[PDB]
Amino acid sequence: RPTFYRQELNKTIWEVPERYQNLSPVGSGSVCAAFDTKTGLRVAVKKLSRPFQSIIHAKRTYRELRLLKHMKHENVIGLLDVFTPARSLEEFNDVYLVTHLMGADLNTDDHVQFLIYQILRGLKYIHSADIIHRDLKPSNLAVNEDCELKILDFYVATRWYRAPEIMLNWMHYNQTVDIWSVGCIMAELLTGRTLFPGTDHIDQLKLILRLVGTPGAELLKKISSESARNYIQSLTQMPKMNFANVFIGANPLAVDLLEKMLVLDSDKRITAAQALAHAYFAQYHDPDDEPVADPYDQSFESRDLLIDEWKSLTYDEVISFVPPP
Ligand SMILES: CC(C)(C)c1cc(NC(=O)NCc2ccccc2Sc2ccc3nnc(-c4ccccc4SCCO)n3c2)n(-c2ccc(O)c(Cl)c2)n1
Ligand SMILES: Fc1ccc(-c2c[nH]nc2-c2ccnc(F)c2)cc1
Repeated sequence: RPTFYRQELNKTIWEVPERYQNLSPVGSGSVCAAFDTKTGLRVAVKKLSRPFQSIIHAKRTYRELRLLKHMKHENVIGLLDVFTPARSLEEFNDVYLVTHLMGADLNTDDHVQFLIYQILRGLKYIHSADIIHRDLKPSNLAVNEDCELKILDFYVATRWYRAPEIMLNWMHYNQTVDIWSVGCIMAELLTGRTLFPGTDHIDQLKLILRLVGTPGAELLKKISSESARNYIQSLTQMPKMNFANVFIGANPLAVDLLEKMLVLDSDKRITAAQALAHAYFAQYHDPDDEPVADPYDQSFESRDLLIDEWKSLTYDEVISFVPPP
């Protein structure tokens, strides 16, 4: 048990071990930048706000801890440490998560190549653990001075980067919803403008269909909902735009990958794994240095437990934590 020290910053109380110094707020749980005396490196510390407030909060607390303990990849946020000032389960009411400080978020062709390659390399790893990020956007991508990138999950509207099938409320979306988001981020980096700046879910889908066209016959037959089909099929039919004309001036290899990431039918979108092998990343692609994840147990997601059961499982996860070397 290390020595903790209490301190208030931005209406939030922070109780951290002595090893963490120079606590500076970055944004509000709530996050602080700090200096790790044990390693000599700058860290990011997330304090979970009211972790066991409800069954939802308690399960969410457990979910984030389980995810962060599992992620061990260069392009994904990982855990340096996890702690609590509580010395017992009974007392256990706060969770603090420690990671590498990158310094900034995401909001040259070689730059876009390097940045998107890193997203895809991190996304190949997350997707291999049967995880869907669901909220890839520039503010969920931590970037250091060296332009090295890490995928995380922390105003720039979420809806702008969301796959059209999610706007349409399809319950059976796949991992390619994340590939869509990558396509939206890549287009924005190449042009300097939000590809689809929808004001709401209806406007968002209108903007998407303007670029990718209205569904073709093969996709239309996959839509079970009568109301979704009535709405979509009542819109004026629109062809898929020529991406070479829309992204005029961009490297034609970047246009080719954009077309593969932004295909309307999710079943026809390129995967992170296939995208990493795309000609656009020839300067970076190494099939022997694009690892996959160890199996991730997400069976807990289907369970309905009491707050104290989620609290106790979280507590065991704090205790069992083993730092990286
Ligand atoms: C594995 C997956 C991607 C699916 C994922 C990740 C998360 N949760 C987090 O990423 N939580 C954030 C976090 C945890 C511990 C310590 C800090 C932070 S936030 C952070 C981390 C590193 C970093 N480096 N630089 C900055 C920074 C400094 C200033 C300005 C911007 C930035 S980066 C942009 C965000 O601040 N850093 C900030 N989850 C997950 C799962 C379940 C949940 O309920 C939640 Cl909330 C998250 N899933
Ligand atoms: F206007 C539309 C119509 C279909 C999509 C869409 C893209 N990929 N998948 C779907 C989809 C949606 C609902 N049910 C399905 F089976 C598949 C997106 C926008």
